[PDB]
Amino acid sequence: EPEWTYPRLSCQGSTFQKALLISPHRFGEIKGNSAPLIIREPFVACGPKECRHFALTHYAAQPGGYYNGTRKDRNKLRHLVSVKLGKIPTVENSIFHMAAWSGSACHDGREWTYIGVDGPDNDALVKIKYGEAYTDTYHSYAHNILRTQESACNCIGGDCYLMITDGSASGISKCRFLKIREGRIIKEILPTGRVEHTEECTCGFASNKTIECACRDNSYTAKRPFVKLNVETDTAEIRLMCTKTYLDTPRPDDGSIAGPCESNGDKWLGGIKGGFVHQRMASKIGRWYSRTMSKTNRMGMELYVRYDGDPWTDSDALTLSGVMVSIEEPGWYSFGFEIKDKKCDVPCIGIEMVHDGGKDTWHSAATAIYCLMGSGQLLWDTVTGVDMAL
Amino acid sequence: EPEWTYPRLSCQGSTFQKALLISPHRFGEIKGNSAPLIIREPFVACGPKECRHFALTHYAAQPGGYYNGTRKDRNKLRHLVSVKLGKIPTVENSIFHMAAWSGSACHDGREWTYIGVDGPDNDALVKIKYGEAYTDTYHSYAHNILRTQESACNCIGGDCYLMITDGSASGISKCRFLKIREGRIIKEILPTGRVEHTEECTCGFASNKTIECACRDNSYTAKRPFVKLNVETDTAEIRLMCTKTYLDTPRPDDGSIAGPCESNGDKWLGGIKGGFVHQRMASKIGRWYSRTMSKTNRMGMELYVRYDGDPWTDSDALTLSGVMVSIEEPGWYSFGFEIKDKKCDVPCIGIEMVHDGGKDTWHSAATAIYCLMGSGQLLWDTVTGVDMAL
Amino acid sequence: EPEWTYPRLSCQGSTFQKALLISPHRFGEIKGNSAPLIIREPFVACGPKECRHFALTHYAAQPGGYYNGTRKDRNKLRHLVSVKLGKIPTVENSIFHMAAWSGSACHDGREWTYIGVDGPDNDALVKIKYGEAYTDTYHSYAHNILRTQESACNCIGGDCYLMITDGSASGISKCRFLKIREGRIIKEILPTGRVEHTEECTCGFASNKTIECACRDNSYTAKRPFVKLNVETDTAEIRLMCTKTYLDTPRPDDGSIAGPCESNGDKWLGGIKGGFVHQRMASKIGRWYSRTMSKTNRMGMELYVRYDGDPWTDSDALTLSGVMVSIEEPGWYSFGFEIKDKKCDVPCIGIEMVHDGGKDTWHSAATAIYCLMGSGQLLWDTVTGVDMAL
Amino acid sequence: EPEWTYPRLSCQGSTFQKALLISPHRFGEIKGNSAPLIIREPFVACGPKECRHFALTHYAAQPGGYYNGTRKDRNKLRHLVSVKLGKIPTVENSIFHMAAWSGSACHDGREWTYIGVDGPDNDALVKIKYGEAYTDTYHSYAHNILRTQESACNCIGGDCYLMITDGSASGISKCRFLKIREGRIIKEILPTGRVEHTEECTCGFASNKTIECACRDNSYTAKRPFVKLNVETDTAEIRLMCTKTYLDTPRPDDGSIAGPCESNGDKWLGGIKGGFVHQRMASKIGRWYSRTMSKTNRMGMELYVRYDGDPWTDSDALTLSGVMVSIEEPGWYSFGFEIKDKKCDVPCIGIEMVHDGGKDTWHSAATAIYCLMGSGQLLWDTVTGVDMAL
Ligand SMILES: CC(=O)N[C@H]1[C@H]([C@H](O)[C@H](O)CO)O[C@H](P(=O)(O)O)C[C@@H]1O
Ligand SMILES: CC(=O)N[C@H]1[C@H]([C@H](O)[C@H](O)CO)O[C@H](P(=O)(O)O)C[C@@H]1O
Ligand SMILES: CC(=O)N[C@H]1[C@H]([C@H](O)[C@H](O)CO)O[C@H](P(=O)(O)O)C[C@@H]1O
Ligand SMILES: CC(=O)N[C@H]1[C@H]([C@H](O)[C@H](O)CO)O[C@H](P(=O)(O)O)C[C@@H]1O
Ligand SMILES: *[C@@H]1O[C@H](CO)[C@@H](O)[C@H](O)[C@H]1NC(C)=O
Ligand SMILES: *[C@@H]1O[C@H](CO)[C@@H](O)[C@H](O)[C@H]1NC(C)=O
Ligand SMILES: *[C@@H]1O[C@H](CO)[C@@H](O)[C@H](O)[C@H]1NC(C)=O
Ligand SMILES: *[C@@H]1O[C@H](CO)[C@@H](O)[C@H](O)[C@H]1NC(C)=O
Ligand SMILES: [Ca+2]
Ligand SMILES: [Ca+2]
Ligand SMILES: [Ca+2]
Ligand SMILES: [Ca+2]
Ligand SMILES: [Ca+2]
Repeated sequence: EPEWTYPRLSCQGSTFQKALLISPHRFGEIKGNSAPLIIREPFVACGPKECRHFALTHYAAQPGGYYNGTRKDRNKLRHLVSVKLGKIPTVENSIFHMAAWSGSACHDGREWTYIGVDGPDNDALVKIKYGEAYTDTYHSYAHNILRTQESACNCIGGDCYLMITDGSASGISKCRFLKIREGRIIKEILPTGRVEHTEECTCGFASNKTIECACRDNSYTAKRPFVKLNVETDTAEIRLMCTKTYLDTPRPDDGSIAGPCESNGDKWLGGIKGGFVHQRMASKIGRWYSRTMSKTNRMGMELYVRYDGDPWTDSDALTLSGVMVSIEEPGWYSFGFEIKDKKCDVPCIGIEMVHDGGKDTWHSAATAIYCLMGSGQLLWDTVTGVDMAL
Repeated sequence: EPEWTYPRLSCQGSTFQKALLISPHRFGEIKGNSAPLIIREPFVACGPKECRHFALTHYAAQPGGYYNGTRKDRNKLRHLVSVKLGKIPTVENSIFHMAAWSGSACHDGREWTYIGVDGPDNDALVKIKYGEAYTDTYHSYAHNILRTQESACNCIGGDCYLMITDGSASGISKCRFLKIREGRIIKEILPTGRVEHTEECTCGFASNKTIECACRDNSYTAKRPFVKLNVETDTAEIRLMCTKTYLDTPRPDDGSIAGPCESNGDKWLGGIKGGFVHQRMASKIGRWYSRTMSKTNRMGMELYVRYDGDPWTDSDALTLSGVMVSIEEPGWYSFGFEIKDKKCDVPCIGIEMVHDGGKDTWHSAATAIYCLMGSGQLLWDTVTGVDMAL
Repeated sequence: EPEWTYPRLSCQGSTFQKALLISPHRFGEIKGNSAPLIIREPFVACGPKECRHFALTHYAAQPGGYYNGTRKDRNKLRHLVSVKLGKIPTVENSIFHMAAWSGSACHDGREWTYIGVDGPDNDALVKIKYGEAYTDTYHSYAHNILRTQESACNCIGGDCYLMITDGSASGISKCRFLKIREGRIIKEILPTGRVEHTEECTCGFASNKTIECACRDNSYTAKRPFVKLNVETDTAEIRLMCTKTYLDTPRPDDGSIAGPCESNGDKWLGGIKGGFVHQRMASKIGRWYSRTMSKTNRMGMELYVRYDGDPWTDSDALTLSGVMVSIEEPGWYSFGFEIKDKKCDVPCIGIEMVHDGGKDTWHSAATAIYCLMGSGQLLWDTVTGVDMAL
Repeated sequence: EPEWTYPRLSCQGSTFQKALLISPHRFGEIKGNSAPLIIREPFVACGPKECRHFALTHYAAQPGGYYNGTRKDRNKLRHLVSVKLGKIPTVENSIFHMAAWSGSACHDGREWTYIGVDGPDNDALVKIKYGEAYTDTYHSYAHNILRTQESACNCIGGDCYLMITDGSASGISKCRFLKIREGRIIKEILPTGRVEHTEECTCGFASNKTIECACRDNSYTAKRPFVKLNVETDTAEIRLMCTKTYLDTPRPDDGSIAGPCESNGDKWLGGIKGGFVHQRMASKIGRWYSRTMSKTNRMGMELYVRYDGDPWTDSDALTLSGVMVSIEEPGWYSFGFEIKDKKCDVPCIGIEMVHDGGKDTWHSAATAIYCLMGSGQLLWDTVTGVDMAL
């Protein structure tokens, strides 16, 4: 049998560089002959010998006739789909995994675990598939839109950790973590700390004993909730990030939130899922983050890094590393993932570039990928090249 | 060599939940650039490492110009086709197995067995393919439209059991079972009991010694014929189901048929293939069924369960478990199948949702899948999302 | 390494039955969204674990704009292409093997051998590819359109035999056979007997020591040239078939050619490649043939069988076995091939059904397949279902 | 683990012959239903069991709406893509490897190495991918459009050699060679000799100790720079080819450049990447080259051969071997590659046939392949068959 997967030391590098752009709508012209799927919330998850590009589709293509409702978030048509990283997600190239309006996926070194949530809002359901089999489900506990990550889950030794949350977008949404093995929930983990609102966590391995996540708090602050989950004891604690470099959107000027680390500041109602990925060295730990260039709008995307320290307590500003997407371009959700190289892991940040043209036309997205490679400074940005009027 | 397949104990679960929807016609708009095939009578059959989604196509696509005749059942163009479960059955994604206007398929743990019937009505022919080779055939015995299951066949130890029938849709159609091994018929089985009319059986393993099937009687009753085939002796007996919860369509009010179990009641001419799948426990046996919400029309689909007892004699009503498809939606054929998980089998029910718009336009279908997963109550229904006018 | 392939005994059966229809032009409507390739001269060749459907394309699709010249036979655009048997040969599904306006292919149990002829008419060239590598070539010897089989080549123990010919369509075209091993010509074989005109041979194994072929004589007779190639000595002899059942098209009434077996009769200028496949039994040898229903036109196709005897000397009429294609349908080239089953070989006959609508529109073909299966009589015919005006 | 790859002796042959034509735009008609990608700079690279056809796409298809800018060379949309040799490079068939406006790729016998350059002109970046992982990068040293080969890199024992260059198209562009192993740069090689301008080298193994390349000098001569890289010492020297048969375009009459081998002659500003491939014999060494038929324009393509001698010093004219593409047809870039046969290597020359119709329409290319096969003389030329107005 294939051995289980474990996080390794990251590959040598000191900078991220532009790697790949998946812009399916460059082939959606009325005049063309292609069938790109209408998606949102894309992410990437890799196994030992291949990366898959997942997304939640509206079960419709461009060109097409089912544009009405593609801006709506939850419905009975949404499905979690995927293609091998590098292929254009078309009607024919995609595989439909399950019905879901919220998802996640990960590989334990032996098989794929697909997570998808659906069901009525007041009683949603987390469904789990292992390979080709439907294995387990989890019920809503706050009866207000149970939902999950929108990024990869994290496995170690055959145990995969996943964040789920339930609650009001504008109130309390206390999250929990699920310990899954071979498609079945073996443990339920209730976190400690600042818990009032945690959603859309982007998690990763900081080491073999700790999983860290940068999340979204949709109602109380522009500071991102940060999770430390001890895999050894299966205990999690959450505290807000202390950096002057607020990573949520919308947000106020940097360092404008006065008070100790724990101070929420103004509500700044709303948020965005943020990119976060680890760079593990024998001695150091690099934490890479991404945020929109606009404090108010989903445009642009900047890279930031920060070595060592403690996110829960360091107030210091993060170090700008580069502009991945300019303000003229869409900068929506971002996520982190790692590519498995021969003897080391490669950290990457993916970016969702949504083509928004209103409620009267289609609504979909491109996915730009940036990975740690070589040294130097980040050289080039990403554009989608799509004219929504074609 | 790979070992043969045997039924195992079902996976832990106490409820079915919405799993997947294959709606190819969401990409058939005149405006689109896709080629979904025109099909009917879909089913699913799984091997140890993959499920295939089979159907009988009219060898035509939407958009297209061969809509005339797609409502006709038998012709010289129909073919048995398949895609891996999860892929949209398009012109290019499908594999054409053989010419057939009635089919079945199953995997013995080593190879695929494709069954397809064609030939003139008065002298049809059951043809058998094993992998890439045409291996055997079976002739018509009643000379009135020989036909088969329209669902998976069942294998154990390399022996696959298949139901075939021959006879008048409005009269006697006595069925037989064929014992096949490696593509060749090794035995012919003539059942005992109530035999006047049995067709379109949905069979499954109740254990390693018994195969049970819920069938359709098209001319004498709204009660479904139920088969018990002893794999050990190769003997089969048939008796009608005694439940007050009549599973055929059309049908009369529940429990309206007076008399002992054997009473047919009024003719209620016509029928529908029904879903039926087993849930095997160490001590118990769960029997899951599906039927249309309308007593008269092919709309809606309800799930029902019943633990233990004897179908041939228990008059008790089945226990409603959920609405998989509302009355506003099409509820046509349904079938059962099982997904092979690492150490247990997963029972599922598939539903054919036909887009019927008359004899002047195309006629095709979506396939909704529900599988046993987790506990609780069934949460959400399925809709096709197709506007036949696009 | 995989062992080499050898002919085995055929599988049990006493009749051919309709198996499969590949009609790509059912998806070529102006209104559709497909891309079937424009082809002619299709054939099938099988390895141990898969059959491939080959053809010579005009490097154009329907719908499209390169219909002018698709009725022309040789040009610089033609290519030998293939798909796995069962897939529709589309622009994307096909693999382009090499430039050729005449082809052949076969598998030795380890790898594929692709044969393709191209080059100017007065100095054509047989090119040989083994797997992904171009291995050998053969020059024109009569400088008048060197060409090959248009059906599978035959391998035994790693040695593959192929018929090539050169000469005037209306005069002498003496054929030769090439002994190839691992992509390179190891021997050249010059046949004895009646050699004035042999082309488009359909060859097969009658046993482990003899390869027999039914060929076409385009200028001197309506009787088909018949080859007996002794694999042991690498010697070939050719004599005309003596049957009253003339297998070429055009042809005169049956048994109308007076004189001994060797008499050519009237010229009946022209011909057609004919189907021919062996049924090997421990004691007997069945020879199956196919010919058009019309003596003058390429419409319809009949099956015939003949057990034992000697084709070179038996004048007896062949035994009609069935109508595979009615006179209302196109009956062009036919070929034979064998499917490898677990422990026996399955003989099949393929039929080219060309959609001819003149020099002003596209010109392409469907492929119908009939294989030996079960017993009884041949039940059903094949139709293409294509309306050339769509 | 699979053993590393090493150059072997070439397969027996004495001539090149027409092998294959990949003309994706034969399926790009407004009327068609296909999606060929818009590309330029195609090349081929083979592993032990498969060849891949690479190219730099403009991330647009025909028919489509993104033709403006497809004649521009560098931008943020270009990507290195590939298909298995033989498949039409369509939107769905292609795999997108990375963002790059200049590329190269090669296989070491265990894995694929993808090279792609992008970034701003004054600070471009060579990025390296090994399999699915981004492994290394290389910075610009002359800050004037760092770029690479546009043909396969060359591996031996797990070490792959690649040419990169930097500098003014109209001035000095001193090249360097990178020694890469498993995706990471292990050595940097600075060549000796005539170094003022070397770009777009077409390299190959002349033996296990020497890699030779025919390159382009865009500003000082119509004579091609020729590299001899000793793999044993990792030292490279460059000198101009001495042949009277000038291989660049534009160029003056043959032998019109007076003076010793080293004389540049007139500037003849501009160039073209040229085909070059080795034919290794136990005693001899054949060097095959290709050049446009027109001295001034990119039309036509001729083959030339030359056995033994020393390119740096032999003034003798090369021996014309054939016309692969006539003057009526486009003859743009050409490259060499080798197919791995069972026990020998097969040398081939690929040709880029660009469909140029101005800056107001699409700009893309066909790829014709010629390989060493059999003996005799080169028989047939290649045409694209594309009408740019459809
Ligand atoms: C399960 C779900 O509905 N997720 C949706 C979330 C959700 O509103 C917030 O997490 C608050 O709970 O909103 C985002 P957006 O509009 O901010 O892009 C789109 C998601 O599809
Ligand atoms: C072989 C065949 O013809 N099967 C057809 C059956 C058949 O009429 C009944 O089983 C009675 O024999 O009807 C159904 P339906 O119209 O009820 O959906 C469609 C099937 O294609
Ligand atoms: C190599 C070649 O040209 N083959 C062609 C042959 C050829 O004329 C005859 O064999 C006489 O040599 O004709 C047939 P058809 O028109 O009879 O269908 C079409 C083939 O493409
Ligand atoms: C990296 C790059 O820009 N390469 C381009 C080169 C380049 O100008 C010359 O090598 C001079 O440096 O030109 C060619 P062309 O127009 O001659 O076909 C097209 C290439 O895309
Ligand atoms: C995690 O543990 C495994 C051994 O159990 C080891 O091979 C791997 O390198 C460890 N990861 C880190 C970051 O040390
Ligand atoms: C059927 O028999 C096999 C052993 O022959 C066993 O492994 C399997 O679990 C049995 N099935 C059931 C339901 O007991
Ligand atoms: C041909 O020879 C091989 C052994 O060399 C044998 O297995 C095969 O059955 C033979 N074929 C026939 C028709 O006897
Ligand atoms: C290169 O070296 C390997 C052994 O290291 C050998 O097998 C191969 O044939 C050599 N190549 C040539 C051209 O001699
Ligand atoms: Ca917020
Ligand atoms: Ca396709
Ligand atoms: Ca009934
Ligand atoms: Ca003739
Ligand atoms: Ca020059």
